[PDB]
Amino acid sequence: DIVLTQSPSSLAVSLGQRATISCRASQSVSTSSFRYMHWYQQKPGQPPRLLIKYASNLESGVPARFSGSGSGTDFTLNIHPVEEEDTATYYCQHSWEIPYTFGGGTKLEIKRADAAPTVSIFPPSSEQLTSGGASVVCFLNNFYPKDINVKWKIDGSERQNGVLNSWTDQDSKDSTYSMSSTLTLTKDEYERHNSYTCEATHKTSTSPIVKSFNRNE
Amino acid sequence: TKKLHKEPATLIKAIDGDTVKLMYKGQPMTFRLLLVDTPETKHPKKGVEKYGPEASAFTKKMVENAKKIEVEFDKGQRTDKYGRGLAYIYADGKMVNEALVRQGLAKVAYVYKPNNTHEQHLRKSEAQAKKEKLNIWS
Amino acid sequence: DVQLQESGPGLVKPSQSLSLTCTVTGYSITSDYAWNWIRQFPGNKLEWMGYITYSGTTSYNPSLKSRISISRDTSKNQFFMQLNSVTTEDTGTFYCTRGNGDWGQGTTLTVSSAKTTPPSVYPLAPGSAAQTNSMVTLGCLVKGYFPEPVTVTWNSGSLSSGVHTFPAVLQSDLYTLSSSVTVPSSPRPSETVTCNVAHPASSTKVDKKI
Repeated sequence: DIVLTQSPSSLAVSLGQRATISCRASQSVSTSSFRYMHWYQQKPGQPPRLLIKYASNLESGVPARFSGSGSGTDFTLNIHPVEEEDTATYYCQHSWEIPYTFGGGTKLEIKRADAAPTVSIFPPSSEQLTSGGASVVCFLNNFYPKDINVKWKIDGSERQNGVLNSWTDQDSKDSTYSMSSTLTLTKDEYERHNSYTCEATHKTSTSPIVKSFNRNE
Repeated sequence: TKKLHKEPATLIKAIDGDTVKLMYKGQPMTFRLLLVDTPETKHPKKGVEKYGPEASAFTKKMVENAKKIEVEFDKGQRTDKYGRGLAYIYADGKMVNEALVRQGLAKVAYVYKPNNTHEQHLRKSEAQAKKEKLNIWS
Repeated sequence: DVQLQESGPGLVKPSQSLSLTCTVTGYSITSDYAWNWIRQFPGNKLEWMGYITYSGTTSYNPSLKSRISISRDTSKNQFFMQLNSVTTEDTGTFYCTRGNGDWGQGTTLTVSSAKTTPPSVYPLAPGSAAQTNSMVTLGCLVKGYFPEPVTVTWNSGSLSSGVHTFPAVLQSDLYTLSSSVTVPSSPRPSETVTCNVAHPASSTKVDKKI
């Protein structure tokens, strides 16, 4: 029962540069038509897709930038002229014997010139407030280094009782990230306050980006 | 029903593409992969056709690497002519005959009767392998 | 050509069977579309389940064999899979795959204290209409449901740009999600924009206009 180990678990490569993903086999899987390892790609939300058929051997339709190599136990997937859509997690599989063991997974991140978030603040809709709850939302769209933290200011006072952060997958066309930031309060706490602030802190910015609004009935 | 059933057969040695020496229920027996036309690596004539070695490298590993080998009777005659039992070799549920006929490593062949049970199957894989430009068809 | 349609989502109590599926366009199943079942725990874990061929017999991965099965309704072009005695250690998506190409979009199964919960869908329009710059950023929040997933599209899908649906976070035994749409400042508000949220697990479908 061969255990496959591919690394590193994360691969971040400057858009347009080479990317070599390794996949090591416990036992050896070769012969005289074999090099019984194939490669899959998996975009988020989607099922894996076949890339290479027998270590080498590009599948049909797959671009020519993908290239598998490897003999014995060291097999590698190469995607040299790396591009935006090459954001995915690429797996290796062996069919030298059942059980067909899959790979541990290797996440591929593409880096680029620093983008910067476009902040948007959203007060609680009347409907929600009707049900006693109040969720003030802050979207931070299209920024690059996924390193961005956001603080919450309730009338100047920082609040952390309710922050629900979530990050989108690395984008397939412009390779940026986005994040939703929700602060949940009670209709009571909420009505008590007036100036709600969301100030994004991210690499690209000497100070925090910030947006706010004055609560109203 | 009353069609067929496989019987386990333990490996002994892979000879050539369509030729597998398998320890069958009791005494050792040679068997010929049924319906395929896989090139040779032996023959005092012809020699070592392209895909010859390869085609064999497929068969040797499929069976040598299998956990449970079942063999299958064809409604013709287990006795071939060279003795060599004629059969449908499976490796862990897979048909070794089709695999080779699908990776372009033996074209459909030697159509006779009443053997044909797997005829329009090796036929469909080969076509596919034909639509593709695989190994033997390139 | 070649397509793999599977059964939808399913919340199930720990211990009460269900059957996934894979109807298969681009063929009929006989000469084979040899299935090869795969499991994927939430996170990142492709585990090979086992297979089934044209011959009929199957072959289940040593690991977890019995209590999991694979059937064949060919005339009704389908192969199925059952997970008897379901356990919490069974939540993940299951993909059928053909033994030479294509994968299916997968079936998600979950297994908890049970109890399905529809999301509260609340529209989120710019806190003060003011805009007047090339484009607007609208949104709608999908708060507190269980289990997954939700499927929020905009104007039935007509709008697929500036569309960010942010992942759900397990907020207190209940999920919550968000989606933003950056439609030209020109359309809104004159032009209607409607965030459509469907939540399979509960027959819930709700539409809110910003």
